Amino acid sequence: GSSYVTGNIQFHDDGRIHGSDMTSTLEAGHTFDNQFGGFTVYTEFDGIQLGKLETENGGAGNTTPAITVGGEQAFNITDHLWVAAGYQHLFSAGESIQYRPLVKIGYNFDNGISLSNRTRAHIDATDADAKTDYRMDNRIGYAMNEDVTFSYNNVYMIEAETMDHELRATWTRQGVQPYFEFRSQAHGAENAAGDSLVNNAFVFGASYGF
Amino acid sequence: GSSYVTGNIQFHDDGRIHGSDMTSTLEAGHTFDNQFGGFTVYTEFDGIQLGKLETENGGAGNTTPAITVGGEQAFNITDHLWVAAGYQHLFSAGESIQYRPLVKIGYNFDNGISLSNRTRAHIDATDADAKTDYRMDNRIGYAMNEDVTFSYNNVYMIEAETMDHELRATWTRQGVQPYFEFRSQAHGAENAAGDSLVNNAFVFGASYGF
Ligand SMILES: CCCCCCCCOCCOCCOCCOCCO
Ligand SMILES: CCCCCCCCOCCOCCOCCOCCO
Ligand SMILES: CCCCCCCCOCCOCCOCCOCCO
Ligand SMILES: CCCCCCCCOCCOCCOCCOCCO
Ligand code: NA
Repeated sequence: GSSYVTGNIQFHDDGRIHGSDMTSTLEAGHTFDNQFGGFTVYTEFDGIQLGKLETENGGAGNTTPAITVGGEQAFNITDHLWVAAGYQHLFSAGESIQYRPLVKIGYNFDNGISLSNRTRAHIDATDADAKTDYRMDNRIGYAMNEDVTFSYNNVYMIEAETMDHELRATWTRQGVQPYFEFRSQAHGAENAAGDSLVNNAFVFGASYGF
Repeated sequence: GSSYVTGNIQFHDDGRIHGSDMTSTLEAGHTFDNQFGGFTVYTEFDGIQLGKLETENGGAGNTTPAITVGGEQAFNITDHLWVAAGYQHLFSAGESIQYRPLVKIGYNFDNGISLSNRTRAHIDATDADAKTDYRMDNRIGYAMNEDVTFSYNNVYMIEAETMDHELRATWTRQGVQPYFEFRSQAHGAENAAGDSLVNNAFVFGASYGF
């Protein structure tokens, strides 16, 4: 068994999709051990607003944070080919926002390359009765040595047709493992006037396993 | 050298002062050891809204969280008597709210009783030019054994004449140390119509030092 915390600070060069120029995401979870692999539970506070509100021209303004609670069970198919299934639930301001079942598959090469997909349904639980969307996170990671891992993660929303590029460098030292990440977000998103909501985030973060 | 995280979930029976029926406060910091003692830098997210929004009758409604960054130097004067001093900056949504210089004093007894005071000034940093108030935290704590520690903490604002009460039990197990706390807050606070704003909260939290 093991617990873990992770989180970050995000500086946004536009900030409208987040509603603020500075946000934070924090997450804490625990992996119970069974023989299939691990069963992990977790909670994520997403979208905490720190910086100047962005309220005009498509900005989201003063939001309430995205609270996720989630469980996931992973399975090793081979020693290097694994899959998982799990469920996330999205709450916000005391309400159910979405049902989010998810599935994952990935493969880990000996040379330090690893590949993985997460496909996550976004099923509205609110009255807006919105169309179900599907988030895909496709990630390639390179652990060049035991001291640094590099990663590119593509975020794609199938229906909205929006795309995020995420590039990360992680100092995988013993103990707290800080990381820097550049996110090029919201490619495809537009405001009412048809202007681009593209956002660049500089992200400073850290993870710790115990 | 030591790092630490702490955090809680707060369930409120009147969530008006918080704007919400459920909130969280979260905190992380590190202590560097020097000659005088511990120098600790930290950040706190106070007031993350998780529950149904309270907007009527003086409720704060959709707030932005209270962000503290701070630094404190502690001095072990005797093996039992310590003092500390430092500075906290409070901002919210990209705007400095208060300058918060602070001092601390406490005594730890061998029988496991400990007493402490923190006095923190609340200097208005906005254009409102509000009279500087002073916050006292007067805590008594008892470590009955290595498993459970109880504490009482009185919170008092000198000028506003408001008072909080904090009763806490902490499971000091090895690893993540969870805690229950009952809070009765905002004694002396009134909305515009003169009604008491008193809030009672059930608080579940956890901490980890490393
Ligand atoms: C009990 C609720 C748990 C929800 C998530 C756990 C959060 C624990 O970390 C608190 C961090 O305090 C905020 C400072 O942000 C720093 C960003 O870097 C990541 C911290 O590991
Ligand atoms: C139609 C647009 C959909 C976007 C797909 C772009 C994918 C580019 O990302 C590169 C990294 O992808 C890693 C591989 O994806 C998962 C492979 O895992 C399978 C291993 O068995
Ligand atoms: C606790 C904030 C400072 C970080 C730890 C260093 C000081 C440890 O000794 C202080 C003794 O207790 C006084 C703390 O009063 C409550 C602090 O609440 C945290 C947010 O400011
Ligand atoms: C003289 C009557 C004035 C009472 C109204 C204001 C009360 C504010 O003071 C609260 C202090 O009460 C002591 C709290 O006990 C905490 C024990 O630990 C303190 C160790 O320093
Ligand atoms: Na808000």
